[PDB]
Amino acid sequence: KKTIREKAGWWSNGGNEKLSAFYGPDRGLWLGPLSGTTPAYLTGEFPGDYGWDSAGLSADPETFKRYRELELIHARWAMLGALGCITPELLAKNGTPIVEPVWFKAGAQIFAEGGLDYLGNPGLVHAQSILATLAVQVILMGAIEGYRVNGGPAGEGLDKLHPGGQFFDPLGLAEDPDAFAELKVKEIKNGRLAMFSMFGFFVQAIVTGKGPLANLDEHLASPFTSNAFTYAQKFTPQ
Amino acid sequence: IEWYGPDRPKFLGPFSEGDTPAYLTGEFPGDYGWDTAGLSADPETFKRYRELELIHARWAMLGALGCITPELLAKNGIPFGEAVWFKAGAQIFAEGGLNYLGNENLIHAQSIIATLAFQVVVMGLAEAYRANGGPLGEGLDPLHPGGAFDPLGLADDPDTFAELKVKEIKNGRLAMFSMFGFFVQAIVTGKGPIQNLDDHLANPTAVNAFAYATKFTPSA
Amino acid sequence: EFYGPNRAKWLGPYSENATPAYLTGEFPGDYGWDTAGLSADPETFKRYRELELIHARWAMLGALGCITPELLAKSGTQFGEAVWFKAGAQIFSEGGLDYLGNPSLVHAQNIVATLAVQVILMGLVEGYRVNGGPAGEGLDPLYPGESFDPLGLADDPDTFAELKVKEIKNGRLAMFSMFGFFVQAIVTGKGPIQNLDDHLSNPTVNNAFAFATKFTPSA
Ligand code: CHL
Ligand code: CHL
Ligand code: CLA
Ligand SMILES: CC1=C[C@H](O)CC(C)(C)[C@H]1/C=C/C(C)=C/C=C/C(C)=C/C=C/C=C(C)/C=C/C=C(C)/C=C/C1=C(C)C[C@H](O)CC1(C)C
Ligand SMILES: CC1=C[C@H](O)CC(C)(C)[C@H]1/C=C/C(C)=C/C=C/C(C)=C/C=C/C=C(C)/C=C/C=C(C)/C=C/C1=C(C)C[C@H](O)CC1(C)C
Ligand SMILES: CC1=C[C@H](O)CC(C)(C)[C@H]1/C=C/C(C)=C/C=C/C(C)=C/C=C/C=C(C)/C=C/C=C(C)/C=C/C1=C(C)C[C@H](O)CC1(C)C
Repeated sequence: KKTIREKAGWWSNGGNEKLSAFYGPDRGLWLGPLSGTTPAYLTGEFPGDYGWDSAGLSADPETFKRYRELELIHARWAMLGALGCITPELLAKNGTPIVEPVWFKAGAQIFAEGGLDYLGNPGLVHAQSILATLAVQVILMGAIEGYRVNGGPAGEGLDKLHPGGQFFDPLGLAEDPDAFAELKVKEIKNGRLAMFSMFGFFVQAIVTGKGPLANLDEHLASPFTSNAFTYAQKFTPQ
Repeated sequence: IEWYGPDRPKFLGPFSEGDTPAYLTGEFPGDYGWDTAGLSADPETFKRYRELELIHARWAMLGALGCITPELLAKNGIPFGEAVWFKAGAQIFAEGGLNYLGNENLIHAQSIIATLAFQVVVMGLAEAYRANGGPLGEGLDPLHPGGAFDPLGLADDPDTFAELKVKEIKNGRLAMFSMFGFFVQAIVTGKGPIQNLDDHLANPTAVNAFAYATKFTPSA
Repeated sequence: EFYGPNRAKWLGPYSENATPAYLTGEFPGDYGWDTAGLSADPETFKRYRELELIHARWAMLGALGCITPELLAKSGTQFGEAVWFKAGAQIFSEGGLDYLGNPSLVHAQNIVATLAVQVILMGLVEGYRVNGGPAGEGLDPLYPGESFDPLGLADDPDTFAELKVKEIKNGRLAMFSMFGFFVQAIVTGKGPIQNLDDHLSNPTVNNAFAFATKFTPSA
């Protein structure tokens, strides 16, 4: 019905049927063609709506709103965390002299008497007091999150999840409402992937005990040799 | 300070005008406007959660006092074969059993199964009576029955009743927080609460929780 | 009765004012236990009922599957690893996972292929369970019938109701017992049948309280 170059995905700014796979009735669902009866409250109006409420926890619209905000905030924090749990180890295996690049050991760097050099450079942050660090952090993050929940110096009458003034959308990527609608989906999908992968970081720490990039490397060395089933008998009750 | 209505104190203070939900009217004690998770949107679930909060609060107050008291009495002279609270239960397996204040003549419990059996019998009776009433009440409030539970009569005035409700739920939230702390810092430290305070007071800057931070690292 | 207002309830005689208004005696196993109010919304209540019943059926199968190999183990079969919480580690043995000890029966050697086939078939069947398929286009999400009743036990509504109650109650029993399997495997480190044998050997001394001081931190 179309020509070759429209099939091949040319001609940007033809997007109103491309939101159909992420919003609306006939969108992609959590079990795909094997998920018939989506919850009636998951109408397809919000980003990331795949019809997954098996436990019915979001049946109330207001708790559904609160859960959406929880999801997006967790997603953003988990994206930052997934990037930050791999950046030091990548940089250390590329050769930056980070003293403890593994993430679940990265907090114990501040107890070495050379302090917490940021990239392993003593001329950088050079933090020694974990208590002063925590105090600074508590003050700043309390101000920050209280500003988030009601408003602050960066806009008060803005949305609770996507404020998008000149402080939180300073590149203007989301001025087109369709670009905004699909970027919301990209945000929530990358964020759900990051939350799943951060759960994976947690479990791979508690189970394996090495770094996540070290786990990737020892899996790529001999995958069938070394897997999560290698550590299946680790939590044996003795 | 009001504690009720729209101009009540709230859990983010000045930051709290637009965070409180529409359903958290300042009707119930301790309503600081904290339902970020929206778990109390349904009024019935809200009522059940209020009951859970208050019962956990009362049990946690009793338990906080019961974990603090024996240790204080322990250093203030009294014999306590096992004073620390997270091993106070293992006294049954000692030679002389669980003597109450160290007195071999007070209780002298030797069997934990019989202790537990009596406990289930009377706790079930009492909690069933709590749910649906009994010898100390027929159709009273599920949370503030009164009558048999006000022999002193502190809360016959509604305003005193309200302020004491707030005091109750707040001391109880404090005790629940403190009991959670007891748990986590017993698991982390392995010592009692009073000894943790003594150690923190001996060297506050290097005897805090961060000294036990690298304790749970997997390390292959 | 097991239905209506005059039904059996979770606290027995002390249960008249302990049941919510929304727990009408309509659904099986309604003893009036929603102290946490988690089923106030009828839709969340329906979803939680489905979760309860599916957990119940899976837990019944699992309870039988953890009891059976151990019984058969002392009854005379070898069972390289009979205990249930190490029955999975048979794949890493020399001869793999032989079903009843027979090297000729299955002889599974790779856990990743086993798992792959499992995800394949389980996803297919659970998606058919949610939205139907070759064994049911649009039947009840919980009691489909019509291919899951080759014997036809529940064509009468009253028999259907009483068997529903029996199902959900055997299943709650199995879920409790499976939770027990978990906690007392973690605590004891032995099988369920051996725990029963040890309890029957000396009931007053080798009960759970013998393992009470096991998880104390002790600095
Ligand atoms: C404007 C300043 C102000 C700020 C920033 C806060 C902030 C807070 N108040 Mg609040 N209040 C404030 C003013 C007031 N409060 C109150 C009355 C109350 C009450 C009664 C209560 C609060 C509570 C809270 C907390 C609720 C949010 C939360 O749970 O954090 C969650 C986020 C975290 C816990 C992040 C952790 C922070 C920290 C950096 C942790 C360190 C990280 C660890 C190392 C991680 C451990 C690693 C593990 C995983 C291995 C929060 C700390 C509640 C509370 O105490 O709950 C805890 C509560 O019950 N406030 C009054 C009287 C009217 C105020 C007056 O202005
Ligand atoms: C009038 C007497 C009567 C009493 C007291 C009870 C009591 C109970 N019934 Mg009920 N029933 C009663 C009559 C009847 N019941 C039933 C039919 C049922 C059913 C089908 C069910 C119940 C269940 C329950 C329980 C629900 C509350 C709960 O979960 O416990 C919470 C309280 C505790 C768990 C206290 C524990 C006691 C002990 C001291 C614990 C030990 C503490 C540990 C050492 C601490 C842990 C250590 C940590 C740190 C690791 C509760 C024990 C439910 C159940 O079995 O849930 C468990 C259930 O499914 N009943 C019938 C038939 C009509 C009755 C007829 O009279
Ligand atoms: C009001 C209740 C209360 C009180 C008085 C204490 C007091 C104490 N705790 Mg406990 N604790 C509590 C709640 C409490 N805790 C809770 C709720 C938790 C669970 C998160 C813990 C978990 C915990 C652990 C794991 C350990 C302690 C330890 C300690 C001692 C050293 C202080 C420390 O390391 O801080 C740790 C405090 C926390 C982890 C959280 C409590 C939050 C407080 C009440 C709010 C902040 C107030 C503070 C003065 C402001 C600081 C600002 C800035 C520096 C951050 C000290 C006696 C340590 C110990 O035994 O040392 C001897 C220890 O190992 N506590
Ligand atoms: C949907 C549904 C449906 C039905 O109905 C029901 C259900 C099932 C329930 C549901 C589901 C859900 C889910 C799955 C969830 C999940 C979550 C997660 C995973 C999260 C994470 C989450 C995650 C997160 C936050 C993360 C974060 C992170 C971070 C901060 C980080 C930090 C850091 C870093 C950087 C590193 C350094 O050195 C250190 C640290 C400090 C460590
Ligand atoms: C609000 C909100 C909001 C949003 O929305 C959401 C969320 C977030 C979810 C929410 C939150 C919540 C929370 C925080 C909770 C907490 C809780 C707790 C802590 C409890 C405790 C609780 C606690 C408790 C009970 C306690 C108790 C105690 C006791 C009994 C004791 C006992 C004892 C003692 C004496 C000692 C001895 O030797 C022995 C014993 C036997 C041991
Ligand atoms: C009702 C109510 C009311 C209020 O309102 C609230 C509350 C309280 C929340 C509620 C309660 C709830 C509950 C209690 C729950 C429980 C649950 C459970 C126990 C489950 C189990 C559950 C359980 C289950 C599934 C089980 C399953 C099992 C299985 C699969 C098995 C498997 C197996 C076997 C054969 C053995 C081999 O060698 C291997 C394996 C592979 C291992």
